Amino acid sequence: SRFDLLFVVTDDINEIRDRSISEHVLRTHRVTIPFLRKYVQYAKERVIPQLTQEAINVIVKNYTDLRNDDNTKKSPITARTLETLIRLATAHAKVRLSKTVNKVDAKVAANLLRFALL
Amino acid sequence: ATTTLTTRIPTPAIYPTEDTEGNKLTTEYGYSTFIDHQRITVQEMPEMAPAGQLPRSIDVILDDDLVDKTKPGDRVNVVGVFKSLGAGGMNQSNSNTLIGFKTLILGNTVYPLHAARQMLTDFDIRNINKLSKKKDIFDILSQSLAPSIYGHDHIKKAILLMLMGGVEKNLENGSHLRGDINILMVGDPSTAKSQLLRFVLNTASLAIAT
Amino acid sequence: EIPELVPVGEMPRNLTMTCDRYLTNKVIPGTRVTIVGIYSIYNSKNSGVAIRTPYIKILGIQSDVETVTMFTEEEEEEFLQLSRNPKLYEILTNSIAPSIFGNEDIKKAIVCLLMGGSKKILPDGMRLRGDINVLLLGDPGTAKSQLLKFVEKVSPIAVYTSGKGSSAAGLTASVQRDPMTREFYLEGGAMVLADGGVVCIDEFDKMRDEDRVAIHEAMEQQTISIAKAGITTVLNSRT
Amino acid sequence: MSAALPSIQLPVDYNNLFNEITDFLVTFKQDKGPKYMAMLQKVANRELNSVIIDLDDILQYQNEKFLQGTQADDLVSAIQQNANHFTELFCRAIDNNMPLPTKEIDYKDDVLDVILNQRRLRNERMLSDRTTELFPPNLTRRYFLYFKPLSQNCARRYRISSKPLSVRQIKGDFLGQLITVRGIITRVSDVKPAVEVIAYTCDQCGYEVFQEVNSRTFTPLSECTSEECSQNQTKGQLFMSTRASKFSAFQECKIQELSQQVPVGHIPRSLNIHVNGTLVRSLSPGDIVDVTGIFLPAPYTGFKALKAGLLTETYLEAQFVRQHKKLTSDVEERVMELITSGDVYNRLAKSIAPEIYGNLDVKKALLLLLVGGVDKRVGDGMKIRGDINVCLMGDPGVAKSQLLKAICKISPRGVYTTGKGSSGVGLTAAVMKDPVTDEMILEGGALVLADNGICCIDEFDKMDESDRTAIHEVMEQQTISISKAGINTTLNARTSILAAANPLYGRYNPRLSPLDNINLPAALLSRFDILFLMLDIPSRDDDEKLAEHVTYVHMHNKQPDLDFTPVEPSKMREYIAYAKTKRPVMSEAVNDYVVQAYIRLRQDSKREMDSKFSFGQATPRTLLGIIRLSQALAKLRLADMVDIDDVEEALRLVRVSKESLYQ
Ligand SMILES: Nc1ncnc2c1ncn2[C@@H]1O[C@H](COP(=O)(O)OP(=O)(O)OP(=O)(O)O)[C@@H](O)[C@H]1O
Ligand SMILES: Nc1ncnc2c1ncn2[C@@H]1O[C@H](COP(=O)(O)OP(=O)(O)OP(=O)(O)O)[C@@H](O)[C@H]1O
Repeated sequence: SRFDLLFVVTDDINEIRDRSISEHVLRTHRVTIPFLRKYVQYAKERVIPQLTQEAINVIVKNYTDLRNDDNTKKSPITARTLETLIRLATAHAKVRLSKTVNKVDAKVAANLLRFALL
Repeated sequence: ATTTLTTRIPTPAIYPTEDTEGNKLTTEYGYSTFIDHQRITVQEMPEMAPAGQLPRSIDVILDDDLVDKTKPGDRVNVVGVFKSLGAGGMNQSNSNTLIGFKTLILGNTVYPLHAARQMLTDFDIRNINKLSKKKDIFDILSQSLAPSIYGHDHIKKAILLMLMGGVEKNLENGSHLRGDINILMVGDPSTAKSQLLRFVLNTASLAIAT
Repeated sequence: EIPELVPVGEMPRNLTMTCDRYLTNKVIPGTRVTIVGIYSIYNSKNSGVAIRTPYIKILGIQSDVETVTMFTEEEEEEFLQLSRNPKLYEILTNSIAPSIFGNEDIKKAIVCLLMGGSKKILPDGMRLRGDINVLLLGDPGTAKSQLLKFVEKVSPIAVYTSGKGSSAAGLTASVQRDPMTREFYLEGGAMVLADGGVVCIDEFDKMRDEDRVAIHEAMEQQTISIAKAGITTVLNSRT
Repeated sequence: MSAALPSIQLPVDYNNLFNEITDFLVTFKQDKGPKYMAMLQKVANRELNSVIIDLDDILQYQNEKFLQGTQADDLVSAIQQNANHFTELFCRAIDNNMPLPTKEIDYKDDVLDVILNQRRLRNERMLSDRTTELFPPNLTRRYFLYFKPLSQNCARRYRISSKPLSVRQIKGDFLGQLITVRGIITRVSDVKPAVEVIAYTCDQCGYEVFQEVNSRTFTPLSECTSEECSQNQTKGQLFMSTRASKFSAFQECKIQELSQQVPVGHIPRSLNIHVNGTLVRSLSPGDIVDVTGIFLPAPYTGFKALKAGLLTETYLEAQFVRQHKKLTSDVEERVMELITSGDVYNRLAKSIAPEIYGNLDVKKALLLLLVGGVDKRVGDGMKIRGDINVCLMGDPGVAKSQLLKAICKISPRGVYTTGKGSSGVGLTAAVMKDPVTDEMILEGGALVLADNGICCIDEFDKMDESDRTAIHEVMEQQTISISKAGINTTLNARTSILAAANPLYGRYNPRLSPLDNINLPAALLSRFDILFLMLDIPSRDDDEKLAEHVTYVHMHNKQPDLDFTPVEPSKMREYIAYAKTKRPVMSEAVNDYVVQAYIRLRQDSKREMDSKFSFGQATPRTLLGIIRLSQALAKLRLADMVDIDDVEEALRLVRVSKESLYQ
């Protein structure tokens, strides 16, 4: 209850899936890292938007339908899960490096939970 | 034993009274000068010491100029003089099997290293805005993270989403909420559940885990 | 004391010694050694009449091999003269165990286990694990036991803790109070002694307590860190 | 002496300041005559022993030295240079300008009055008894000194020494100065008499040898040192005296840091503070305060050669405390605001905890218990049960902890607890380890200190081996004790209990049997009165309203709405305290209406007899509890109307608390 994401890693067996695996481990016994560590540590020093009425209107609709679909299905979710649903999109705008909570961030936040739950 | 170089005749005294007069001595403490004193033990960087021993340690006395600079868990690099002190063999009699030569370092100028301070120029700060203009770079960063493993792009975006971090706005005269993010995994074995857990520590930006 | 020379019912004892700098750091723990020196006497004042203690003042360790790769040249001359004869793979299986009837599939698994593969620190963050680890399960009376003493003497570094786990939490690390300064530092381990080589254990049925929870981290990444009351350090392991 | 014993000639002397305190005579006429001399008169007549020599009377004194164009050195310079040197030249200036016989004390009405004059005349007549030792100045003071800095717009007038620096940046040249630091006071010791003067008597000459008091260890002298009882073949053998030795106050405390200005790294550390004069007995554990005071280090004088080379282990010495954040007595105007507006059952229900969604039934069930009241003055030895206890259960996701505990941190004397820490063995008091001072004290938990209040507990499945004893022993009246091998003494028990039990894994299955997740049958179905629940049913209209409920608090920062004027918690606290001072007595028609109520309570409970949903089999312990809450609600809403309608409010609550599971 104090955690949010319980990713259950599958290991299903498909003949194109494992064949693709078999060469890629083999090809490595013989976009960059230090740029990546700079980008995040620069993005810890930029301002935090939190504020757009448009993005908060769509996510609560996005909550209510699964609020009809959590209890008649797999896993009951709680009010603190909404504090995730702001927080993922809040950090997703931190990837954007902007001060406007857009619309596009609210689509990846819903879709990430949909695989996490289904 | 703080002048760092000259072994002078010590003054085994705390405070004198009654100089050669009949005057009760007074001391001005605003014009008396002070300094601090802090010892810290340094382990061994436990990757380049070859596998025949546990890590060893020595210690270093520094001064005011770089105190509180040393958080426990920093790749530090110090430089100073090598120095022995203490009487070994005479201060007690018969002195059998007692070292009396303590290793000390009375040094200067530590530096954190990285293998917090990374100053970048106008060039790279502009290019990172220039690639910020692309509307795909959230996806490129996901695929450019773990260069060994196929797929799991739902997992791969989550790690970079967690590592960068979401804020917590503290309530004024009220309890702040959870602004930390805390993800979890589980999986049937040998499916790279512990693979990606060890390379988050290399790019950790001063986040040393157990 | 080498644990073979005086058996009646006793437990072995121990001495102490010092040395000079141009013969120090020449030994690792876990080796056969021989030594020649004096038997003089010191007197520490930290027990009855004025009694002192024994210790050895050593002079020269004309040891056996280290068991840090410097040696002479005529050793490698015969080795290259043997390695050109391409019969090594079949001639070892007869010559490794001169006391073992056959068992050809098992015998080949041991020579590859002793030498190993490599280690990649390839230009990224992660790494591969270059090692192999075998098992032998089967009926009693099929020489899985006495084969294991045979790998111990032939290994460069080998330990033999093969029984009952021996308090599997205290297999890897131990901390205790100190006689001087009352401190918590790291002292003991079965793995840190045994790096570069091979351990050997048994009885993987009736240990359920901590033996499995102690080898899960110790294997597959070979990077432990003790989080007990003092330090949290990632000491290396290549077991 | 040679080898650099003399120093450089410093331009900053003291004689230039010595005469500048001589012109701290009657000259400051801006602030009925000389105002700091007016305070000098209200001490000599022996009613108050703390003068206050601020910086305001120095800066204005330097303000009207803007026109005298002569050399007047700076004052706040030197007193932040070496602050401790600015009290000894100060007292040697007051005595030339102190009007002594300004009071009138005849025989009594002064502590230590005839005897000090007996002592003074015994030394005054012995000043001329030859046909000699003057008083050290520490003997006749009966007063202290104090200081007080400034951090007002006078610092923004023209020019610092009183910015509230933290403990972290303080180790530099700030040693031997006057600095204020904020913090949190912990480790309060007691008040012990320290020594400042001495008197040895040898019972031969009666010449009391005086000495200055040094550090915490000192040594008495010999007996052949005096002027009369010495120098012969017989010397009076010295010993001490109590009543002729004036003794001061002393108390030690330790500070920490605010835990908000601490950096991301290291833990905060302590500091030592002392008291002198009469600022004593004015601090408390948990005071979010600040002290202003002067700085000095101290020697260690023990094992100084091998260890203790030149370590310093300083403290700071206190000067001023500026404490912060603290019944028909100019407060009756707000008691009338509840009487004129009325609105007991609903506006007060919206008053306490308006920060949730729905649930007006449970916010009403608690306010009646926040007033309590004496159950019945029994007189004879019939100690009746009082102070009923309500427990909750259910697993919402609305963070149930800050629902209940937020009530506790504003309700009176209601101490917070949890599962860890003060468990059911350390819920009462016990004996433990202490510092080098008086060990084996009776350290307590919660119930030995939160008597007659609120015991707001959480985490009921935690440390239950000691807790399950601990809950019965307070529900049982008056056996909070320490049945240890130290003592067998028993103290009182008068406190209400508010519990919240968490369910089993996932949700409590309502189709399954209850008591699948609470582990105490005997504590519940016979020794409590009412229950509730926080079950979650899917409902579309409420949750989107609940969605707007939680999202509204993020864009703004404020939460209030729904045409309710928010009420200050002091007002209802005064209303509770006034309601606790009524205690009405019931009539006869009320007990006539509950005997028919219990019969109708008896018959329907004796119809089900099933293990499907319901609990209880109509105990009189439930019957006496419904009398308890009625007079409680008759206490808060006292219009002297103990009747059928008042108890009709009561059974109105027992029917809605029950069957919360039937949805
Ligand atoms: N799903 C996968 N895709 C690609 N490579 C994999 C995968 N799983 C394992 N590997 C390969 O196997 C090696 C080791 O995997 P690893 O030991 O991390 O499994 P694990 O996550 O530790 O599982 P467990 O914790 O159950 O032991 C890696 O070098 C990796 O290349
Ligand atoms: N294949 C074999 N070749 C030669 N000797 C063998 C072989 N198998 C068993 N032995 C002999 O068995 C003797 C005693 O071994 P032992 O009976 O202790 O085996 P064991 O430990 O009972 O087998 P297990 O480990 O399966 O219980 C040894 O002297 C060994 O020489």
